[PDB]
Amino acid sequence: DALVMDRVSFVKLLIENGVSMHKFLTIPRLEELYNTKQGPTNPMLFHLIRDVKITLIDIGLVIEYLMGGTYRCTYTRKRFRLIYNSETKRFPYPLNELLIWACLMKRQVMARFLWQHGEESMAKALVACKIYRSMAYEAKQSDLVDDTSEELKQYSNDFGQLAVELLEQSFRQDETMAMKLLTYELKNWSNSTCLKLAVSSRLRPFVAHTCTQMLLSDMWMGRLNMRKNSWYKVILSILVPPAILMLEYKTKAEMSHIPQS
Amino acid sequence: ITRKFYAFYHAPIVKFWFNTLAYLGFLMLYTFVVLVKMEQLPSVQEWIVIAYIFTYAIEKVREVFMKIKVWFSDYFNVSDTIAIISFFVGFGLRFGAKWNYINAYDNHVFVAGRLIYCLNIIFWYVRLLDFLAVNQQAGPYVMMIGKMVANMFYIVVIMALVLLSFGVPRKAILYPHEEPSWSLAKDIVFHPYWMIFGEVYAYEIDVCANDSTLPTICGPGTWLTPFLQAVYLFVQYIIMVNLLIAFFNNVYLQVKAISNIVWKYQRYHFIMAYHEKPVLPPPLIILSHIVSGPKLFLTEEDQKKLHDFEEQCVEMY
Amino acid sequence: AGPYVMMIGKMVANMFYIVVIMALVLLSFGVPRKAILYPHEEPSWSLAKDIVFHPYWMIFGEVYAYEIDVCANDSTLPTICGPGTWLTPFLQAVYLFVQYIIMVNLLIAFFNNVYLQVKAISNIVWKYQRYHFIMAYHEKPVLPPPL
Ligand SMILES: CC(C)CCC[C@@H](C)[C@H]1CC[C@H]2[C@@H]3CC=C4C[C@@H](OC(=O)CCC(=O)O)CC[C@]4(C)[C@H]3CC[C@]12C
Ligand SMILES: CC(C)CCC[C@@H](C)[C@H]1CC[C@H]2[C@@H]3CC=C4C[C@@H](OC(=O)CCC(=O)O)CC[C@]4(C)[C@H]3CC[C@]12C
Ligand SMILES: CC(C)CCC[C@@H](C)[C@H]1CC[C@H]2[C@@H]3CC=C4C[C@@H](OC(=O)CCC(=O)O)CC[C@]4(C)[C@H]3CC[C@]12C
Ligand SMILES: CC(C)CCC[C@@H](C)[C@H]1CC[C@H]2[C@@H]3CC=C4C[C@@H](OC(=O)CCC(=O)O)CC[C@]4(C)[C@H]3CC[C@]12C
Ligand SMILES: CC(C)CCC[C@@H](C)[C@H]1CC[C@H]2[C@@H]3CC=C4C[C@@H](OC(=O)CCC(=O)O)CC[C@]4(C)[C@H]3CC[C@]12C
Repeated sequence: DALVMDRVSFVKLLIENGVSMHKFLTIPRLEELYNTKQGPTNPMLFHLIRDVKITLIDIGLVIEYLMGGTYRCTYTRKRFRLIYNSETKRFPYPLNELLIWACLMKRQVMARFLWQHGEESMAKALVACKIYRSMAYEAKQSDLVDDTSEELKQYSNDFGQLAVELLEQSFRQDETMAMKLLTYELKNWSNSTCLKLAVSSRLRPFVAHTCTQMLLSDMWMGRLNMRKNSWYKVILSILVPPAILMLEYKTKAEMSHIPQS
Repeated sequence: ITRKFYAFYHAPIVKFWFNTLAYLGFLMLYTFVVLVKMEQLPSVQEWIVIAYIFTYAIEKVREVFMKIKVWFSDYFNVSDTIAIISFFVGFGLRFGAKWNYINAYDNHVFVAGRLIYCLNIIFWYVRLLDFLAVNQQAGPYVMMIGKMVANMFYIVVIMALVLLSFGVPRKAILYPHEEPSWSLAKDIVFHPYWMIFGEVYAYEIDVCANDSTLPTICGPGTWLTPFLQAVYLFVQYIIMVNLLIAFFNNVYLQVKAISNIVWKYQRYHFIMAYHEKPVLPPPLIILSHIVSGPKLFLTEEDQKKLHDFEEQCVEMY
Repeated sequence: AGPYVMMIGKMVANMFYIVVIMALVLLSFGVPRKAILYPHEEPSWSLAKDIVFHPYWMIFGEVYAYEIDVCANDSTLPTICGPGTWLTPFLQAVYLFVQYIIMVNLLIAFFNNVYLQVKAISNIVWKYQRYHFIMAYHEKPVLPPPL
């Protein structure tokens, strides 16, 4: 009831005492909690379901629509369509499901509460930024009264600032590890790199941070080692192929954070 | 040792510099082609040019097919379609043409082929700014020029109204006996346009006076044009081109801060193209299309050592 | 006058990539202007001189007013009236617009907004090199090098 009625500070108390989100969320707890009009709802969510009462497969068609490209949401895969259509009806990561729920239903304080305690939080900030931003773009076009694109933008810019602040946090503690956070496969969010997930939404303060502009400067070098290598020795070694063999390079301890082919 | 060739050639620096060295070879050959006398049969240099633009177009089709309206968003891809399409319109009229052979090599089809062949180098020199825009310092200026051309447009419109409102009564006073021709447009825009840029046409002012060129134009009324040119040069050169310096001057810092971030963002899409380009430049790409992700690899140990680094950074946040 | 001499080099080293863009605009007008106007050429090193030469002085005031509209009356160079030479007033119009209204006017904005930080840096670089200047004159003998 506290989730449907948007009581954030009762979700705080009520999981702080004794309720695990594991074994709370079953599949009919999402169908319910998604198709209830007993709280503040998102009126344009049904406009996105018009691409097709509400089933989770019709939800992940919305999520695959909002996060474009080859984004495969977990609900539309074969294993979920076999557990669906009738212990196994729980979710392995429940707060990844309620972060998407609280972003689609346009309830922000619930979303910034469900964000801040789960695993892989900087990826949830960017997923939430992309979902909000593309709902804003799919609300500027087709609405007349309280279009709320002015409201959904500044909800994507409140998560897209969290992502930046977390990456500025993790950059200052270790740099070779923070550059690993940018490109590791997420495996919950459709095997998307965190940095690609922040380029799909055009999140310029993330891609222009010194963590991503340092990783791009380490992908530009490739295997070579331009910290000590001559700049002109690249052009010389292009023109003179026996000058390739003796310039400089990098070892696998230095190529660890660089995503190789 | 043979992993040092595979390691060297697949770096994006080496794909980049290998591509721009062959691009500067393309421009040097293409302006030797263009500047020197064209003949009926193409020279050695010209087939290298057509080989570059043909196989370059093949690589652009491969880069579009591996979504079209995404590719038209960059301003150096709209210029690539116009460069490649108008090159072969120029090469169609150059090569597939009637000779009408003489000591005079000018036939009406060959000449237009050579002029669509001369005006086309401009697109490739503009394409050099896509290369000059990849380093830390010259990137924001190239990303800044377009962001300020798109921003001064309504000072340039006011300068064009001042340009017309001097161009029309200056001809109309000086040249009363005209017949309708399209040289009226050329001469009302033409002569007051170069007065912004230094040429005051000093002897053409005071057309009635001695020490003057154009002495045949001494009709009644021509004593007005030094006053019209005086007010025109005052307004244009002292108000308009001096409100444009103030405009760039006060817009510069916000457009540098914006354009620096737009460069830092588009550096991602620039580097991820060079993880996909084959290791040959487009004249040497006759091999790597007859022949034919970037994921990060962590062990099970370091995925856990990374996974409790992220939790520590969030809790410290 | 110390900081200005220490400042000129610190801003020549700093405007280099606006001058490179001005040199690309300079070439991309210099080559089709010759190529349109002079179709019958043989390979010589006077091609380089004449593609850089005439569009270089247009930044500095000389518009070459009579050489524009080579077909027209009241014109020097009246022998160059081949087909296609009606294009060069449009190329010179776009070249002078871009060069003189965008590039040399983005250079005034560049010096204008860089001036105060380069004056603050260059003043300190002068005050530091004044030490190495005075300690040379505690070592020079008392005679001008002819004496
Ligand atoms: C991106 C990082 C790894 C640094 C490498 C960037 C290069 C791709 C840029 C920086 C310098 C640029 C060069 C700077 C100067 C020139 C000269 C330019 O022609 C002129 O300046 C002629 C001047 C004249 O003749 O008046 C042709 C492009 C070129 C080679 C540019 C090609 C692209 C370059 C090499
Ligand atoms: C003989 C004459 C015609 C030669 C004149 C050359 C111009 C036609 C070239 C010189 C500089 C070029 C510009 C250089 C940089 C850009 C930036 C480019 O935009 C960007 O890359 C990002 C800016 C944005 O996102 O708006 C748009 C094209 C533009 C204006 C180019 C348009 C064509 C320009 C004006
Ligand atoms: C829209 C604002 C900026 C003012 C209108 C623009 C006018 C200042 C000028 C610009 C060019 C002028 C035109 C310049 C050239 C001609 C061609 C000429 O008409 C013809 O050649 C038709 C006779 C023929 O072709 O035999 C004389 C008038 C006309 C249309 C002028 C009419 C007024 C125009 C459109
Ligand atoms: C060729 C004929 C037409 C005369 C042209 C004069 C130039 C060749 C002279 C005039 C001013 C001179 C400059 C005057 C001052 C300096 C500052 C000097 O740097 C410093 O003294 C310290 C600056 C720093 O520390 O970076 C570097 C040389 C430079 C640019 C000089 C380079 C040569 C310049 C441009
Ligand atoms: C690097 C970017 C900026 C573009 C490349 C610069 C090209 C625009 C221009 C600059 C000078 C031009 C050269 C100017 C002079 C000549 C001399 C001339 O060649 C010769 O003299 C050989 C004939 C002989 O010597 O008998 C004609 C082509 C060439 C190389 C031109 C080829 C194209 C060049 C290199």
